[PDB]
Amino acid sequence: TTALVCDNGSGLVKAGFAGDDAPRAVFPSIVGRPRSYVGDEAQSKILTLKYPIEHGIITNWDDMEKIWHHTFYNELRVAPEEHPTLLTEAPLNPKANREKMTQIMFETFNVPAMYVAIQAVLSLYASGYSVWIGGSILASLSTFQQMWITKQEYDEAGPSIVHRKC
Amino acid sequence: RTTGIVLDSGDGVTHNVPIYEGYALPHAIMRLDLAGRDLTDYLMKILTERGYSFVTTAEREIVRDIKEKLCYVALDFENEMATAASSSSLEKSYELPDGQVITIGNERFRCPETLFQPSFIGMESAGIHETTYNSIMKCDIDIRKDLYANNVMSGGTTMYPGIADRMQKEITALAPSTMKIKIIAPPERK
Amino acid sequence: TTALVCDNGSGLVKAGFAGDDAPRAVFPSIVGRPRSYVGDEAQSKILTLKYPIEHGIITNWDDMEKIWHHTFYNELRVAPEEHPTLLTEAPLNPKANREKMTQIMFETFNVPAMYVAIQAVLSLYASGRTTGIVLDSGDGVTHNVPIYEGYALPHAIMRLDLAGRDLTDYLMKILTERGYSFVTTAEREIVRDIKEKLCYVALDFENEMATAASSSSLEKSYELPDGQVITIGNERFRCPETLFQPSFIGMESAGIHETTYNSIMKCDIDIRKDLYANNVMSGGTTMYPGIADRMQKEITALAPSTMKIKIIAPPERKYSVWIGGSILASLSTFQQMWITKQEYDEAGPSIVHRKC
Amino acid sequence: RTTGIVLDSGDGVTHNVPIYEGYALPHAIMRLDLAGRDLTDYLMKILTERGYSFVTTAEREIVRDIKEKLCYVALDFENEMATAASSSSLEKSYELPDGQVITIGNERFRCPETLFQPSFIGMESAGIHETTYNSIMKCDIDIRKDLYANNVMSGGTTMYPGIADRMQKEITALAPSTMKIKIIAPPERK
Amino acid sequence: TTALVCDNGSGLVKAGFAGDDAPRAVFPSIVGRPRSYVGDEAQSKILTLKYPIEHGIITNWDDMEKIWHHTFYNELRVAPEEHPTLLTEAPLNPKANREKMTQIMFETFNVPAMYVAIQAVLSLYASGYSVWIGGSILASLSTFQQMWITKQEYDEAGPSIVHRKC
Amino acid sequence: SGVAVSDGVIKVFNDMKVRKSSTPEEVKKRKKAVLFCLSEDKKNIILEEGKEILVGDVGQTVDDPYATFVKMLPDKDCRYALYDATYETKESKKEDLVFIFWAPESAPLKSKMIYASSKDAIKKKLTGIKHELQANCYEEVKDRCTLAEKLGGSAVISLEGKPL
Ligand SMILES: Nc1ncnc2c1ncn2[C@@H]1O[C@H](COP(=O)(O)OP(=O)(O)O)[C@@H](O)[C@H]1O
Ligand SMILES: Nc1ncnc2c1ncn2[C@@H]1O[C@H](COP(=O)(O)OP(=O)(O)O)[C@@H](O)[C@H]1O
Ligand SMILES: Nc1ncnc2c1ncn2[C@@H]1O[C@H](COP(=O)(O)OP(=O)(O)O)[C@@H](O)[C@H]1O
Ligand SMILES: [Mg+2]
Ligand SMILES: [Mg+2]
Ligand SMILES: [Mg+2]
Repeated sequence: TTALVCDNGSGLVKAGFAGDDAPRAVFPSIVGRPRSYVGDEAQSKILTLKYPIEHGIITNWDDMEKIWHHTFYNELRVAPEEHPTLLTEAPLNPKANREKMTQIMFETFNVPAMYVAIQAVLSLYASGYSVWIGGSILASLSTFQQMWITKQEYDEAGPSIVHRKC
Repeated sequence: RTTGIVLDSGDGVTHNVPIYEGYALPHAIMRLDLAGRDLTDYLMKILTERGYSFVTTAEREIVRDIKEKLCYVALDFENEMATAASSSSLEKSYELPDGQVITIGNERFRCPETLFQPSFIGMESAGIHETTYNSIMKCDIDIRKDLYANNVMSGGTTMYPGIADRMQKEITALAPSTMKIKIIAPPERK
Repeated sequence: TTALVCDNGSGLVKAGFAGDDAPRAVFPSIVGRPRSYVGDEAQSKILTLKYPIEHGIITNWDDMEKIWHHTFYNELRVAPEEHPTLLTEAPLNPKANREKMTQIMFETFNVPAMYVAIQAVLSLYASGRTTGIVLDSGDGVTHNVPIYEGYALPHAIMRLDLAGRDLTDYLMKILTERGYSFVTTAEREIVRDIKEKLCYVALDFENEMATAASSSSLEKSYELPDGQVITIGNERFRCPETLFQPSFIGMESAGIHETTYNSIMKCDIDIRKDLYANNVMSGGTTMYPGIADRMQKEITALAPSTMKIKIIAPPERKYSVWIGGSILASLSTFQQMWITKQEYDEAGPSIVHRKC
Repeated sequence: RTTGIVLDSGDGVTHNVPIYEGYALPHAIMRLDLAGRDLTDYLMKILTERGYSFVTTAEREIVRDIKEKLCYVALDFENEMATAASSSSLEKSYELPDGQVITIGNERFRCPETLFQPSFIGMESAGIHETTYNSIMKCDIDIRKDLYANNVMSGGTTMYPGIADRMQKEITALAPSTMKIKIIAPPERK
Repeated sequence: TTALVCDNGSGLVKAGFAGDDAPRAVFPSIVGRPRSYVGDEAQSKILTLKYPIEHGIITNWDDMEKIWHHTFYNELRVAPEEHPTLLTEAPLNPKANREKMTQIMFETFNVPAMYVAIQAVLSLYASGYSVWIGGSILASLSTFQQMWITKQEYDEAGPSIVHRKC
Repeated sequence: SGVAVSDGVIKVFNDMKVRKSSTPEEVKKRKKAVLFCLSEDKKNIILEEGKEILVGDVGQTVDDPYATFVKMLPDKDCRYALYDATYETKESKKEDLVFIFWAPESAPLKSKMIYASSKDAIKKKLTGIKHELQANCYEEVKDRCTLAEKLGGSAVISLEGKPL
């Protein structure tokens, strides 16, 4: 029933359910190999920290999906197969990044539905963590509940439905 | 609202995109690689001049919290330096986790000045007060009247005390006089 | 079946069986030679005393084989090739020594299975803790080993040459001031017994000396083995005071109360809080009554006032390093973690680095 | 000359500043607290494993002279360790002022390795071979061709036999293949 | 006529005249109170050594001016009132350090002229003890002889002439 | 080390860490705080069904989830713990789980060494956990401020639905 909103930012990952004021999960988005560890365990611990996201584009994909699996299982203790997820991104973004986002969300986690919004538009929604506030206030809207890209819509369209929909 | 340029500056990237009454302008999207991480690095580099060396990543988080709860942006750089130069009326102490105390002076407003003068960390990019004006000047000539009075700020980097006033002053210094400048500073813009 | 635990102490080799409450064989580590009687035999006999484990590191390997042979045959009274023997090593031990130890154990005694553990982590686990700086003040050296979740930081391990041996030497020196001339090795054991039975750390040395110079109730009476009754006055607190004021012996190194602070300040800044409140003391030298209070006072004087210092001292800290190894070797699920001789034959002496 | 990055490493600090044809780059000035004093401390810490305890400051000078006239940097760490492990062909004796002699083995090239692997004394900083490359990569993209072929070394710590060859090899390992690396090793760089 | 070049480093103090190849005065920069002694007498002798200079900044000033007086009188056997002195420092240095340097050199010793250069720039000069070599080859240059800050220039300017000049 | 973990404890941890869409009648029997123990042979980490806390009862029979949890730990033996905290920060409202390592001094050494040397065998299998709380004395774990000090330090203004 509830929807997940995941602001996969360049420095922090604000992840939480919909309809609440504050994001419950906040941690730096870095992975550390022993010279893996994600988030606060990496901050506490002999590692070589590195950011998978550059200026908005996701440079490395294995650690990105690792961070997603972490924030889904070891941080929120929920499965992606039940609640729809909401992802954010910056405008003037390479289409390959959004395509890989959609492919990872629909193939590895098999979400029922998802959507790729814009960080600034959501931060404006919050005006009536601002991006996460706007995503959470957006996910509760009734009119928006119809424009989620679903797996049944995704099958025939492939990973190119996101450009025509969002 | 739906009209106004957005000044989004987080920890790794600062970008601005002007958005009109539903149609955004992708050709005026500016991106600046100067954000809170660069400010933390500059604060670490300028704090060694006081006798406090922060080299390791773990320590750097202490400098991050110091910048989060002790740094502010000045209305203007010159007069605040003159006040920094004369007296300790500006200095304030901080409680370190190890037990020691530090006394920071001009570093309270010098490292946040990098947002407006990128020549401190070496970047050649125009400060956050000039990129917005250049993007609006790259926008359409009829939407500038509506974009000047709507500068929506967001992100944790825009939480310094006094950044809204300096952004205002700089923009009305750059924008024409007849135009009115407004800087929407929401209390939940983090 | 039963596992042996031979603690390679600098001045006392602790040996016994896994599961017991205390080691069975405790004898000084000396290899007498005339101008080869090892261990307890050297004290009874004209010989030049030698210590192969003088400073926590085995510098004389030739006598270590005799030490271990004696410990196995004439002390533990059991065959080494039929019982697994667990060994402990001092911190900051080189890899060459760690390899030579297991190579000797596997090639000379042919013991079927062995294991090498660190004294610091064992003493820390024996106090119900996994993160905290341990004070290993033995007979030859005094180590300050800060440990984080069971992983000691080798860069912050401070080593101090001040230990119970220098305390016994200073007691021998200050007892002659009254008229008691203990110069020979036989009287050295009596001086050590006096230090163990009548010495104590004072809460305030300067204030305690003021009362000792006037009051007469502090003077104790010791009974010599020959029946003589000698009285000791202000030497009860002056002997262990060297651990905090090494100017008594002459070394410029700071006392055990300041080396701990210097080692804590060398670790990470975010883990210093869990090290000030988890100071654990071990070794036979820390058995003086009233040393924990003096350590806490000195650290609180040194450490910042905001953070609190908690000094815990277990009553069994003398043999805690051996009790830890005995309990670790007496585990019903530890029989598969030993280093059997087959793995040694496959991997050479370098197997101890991968396994441990 | 006026062009080239400088690898200055004395007794207390090692710092690198790239300098072009008269205009230096202050935003790429790297500073490393690893220098000869730290190497002497590491040598004192690793010499106790051979049976020689140096605790006092006065003695420490003997270790300093031993490091000055008996220590060298290996071309590579692994093969030199393999040669150290096998045979004493590497060991050499020293004449102490008190009259005794010592036999040092792998310590001749282990303590100078700290310049390239700071994890020995516990520092998290990248070795002297990586800080230079990171500073040049932080510099401008047109001056990198001139900074790669000009790595001026100075200070007494850069006087180890073979440090120039290892610096070269490491930099051409880090730098692209088409670029040529030169390590100016003057005989009066002390 | 000749000029003094004093590389007041963190570990060593290389002091010598101008126009020569090697610095005549080399000793560790530490003072030792009995548990004062400066340099080699401290190295030979029961003291508690400590460095007045941290990572480049001068922590304690009394012992620093003591070391300066030592290297001027008990090591070189010359007066500062006759020959101009040349001091060195690291870039990105607090202005208070340079101000105190200038004040100590002009008030306690009363030098006719001085200058505060950069250690790396001088070490590059030596390329055609490298910092001292560059300082000594720099002090003999005829073009540089005009930009020394003099006492007559220092009077009205105060201790702030060094920032605008150097 | 030695002692390993069983399948039941791993299943309970995977059940508690990752929650899914559940019915309102079943959601009240979720596991809030469960302890871990040793069997007769001391070879597996097993949870005891006797001492436990449900999510349903919290706020009803159990007025205070943490207050009723301190007395649940035996003071004469070493125990593990897994507390699901709901604390309020100035910045936001978070909901994380805490690993409490209970090890009193009154327990025998045989129960302290086994639980201290096998801590890496259980903590490594609990993936994604961050807040580690090592408590030896009873007074330090009984206090309410220590949980907010370990979780977020001075930033935690409210703990478990009530201010500090
Ligand atoms: N109160 C504050 N004052 C000044 N700076 C702050 C404050 N709080 C957070 N910051 C800065 O903002 C950054 C967080 O940026 P954030 O908005 O989380 O970016 P993103 O939305 O991309 O995750 C931190 O690195 C910190 O330096
Ligand atoms: N009860 C005691 N009081 C004072 N000193 C003691 C006591 N018990 C032992 N010692 C001292 O401890 C020393 C033995 O320490 P040891 O157990 O060998 O340390 P380690 O095991 O670290 O080598 C002896 O020299 C003795 O003087
Ligand atoms: N021949 C040598 N080989 C190796 N190291 C040396 C040699 N000579 C001196 N050193 C090291 O260089 C250091 C001197 O550094 P130095 O160049 O004097 O620094 P500074 O210029 O800051 O005074 C000494 O501490 C010593 O350890
Ligand atoms: Mg952001
Ligand atoms: Mg011991
Ligand atoms: Mg130098």
